[PDB]
Amino acid sequence: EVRQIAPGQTGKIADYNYKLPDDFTGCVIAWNSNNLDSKGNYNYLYR
Amino acid sequence: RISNCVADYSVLYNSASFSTFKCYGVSPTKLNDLCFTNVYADSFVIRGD
Repeated sequence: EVRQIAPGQTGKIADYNYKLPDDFTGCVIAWNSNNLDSKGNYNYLYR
Repeated sequence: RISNCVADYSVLYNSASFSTFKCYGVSPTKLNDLCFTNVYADSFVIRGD
């Protein structure tokens, strides 16, 4: 979904919970959090 | 070859079991509305790279 979360990019989660505008100006940062969230985490969710 | 039928591309797209599903001449959202004449599915196996 890193590709999905980006201007003009689509996916299952994208368009359903978060969709960046094409004209927007900003920055996006993503990173692995397996170690930080290592024990699943049903608190995390996806509609 | 697929012909003489009605294709529910909306169901296929919503049934997102595929990792990469991109069309280079069409947009996935417009597929459900758009109609086609000849549909050919070529199935095989390749490498990730």
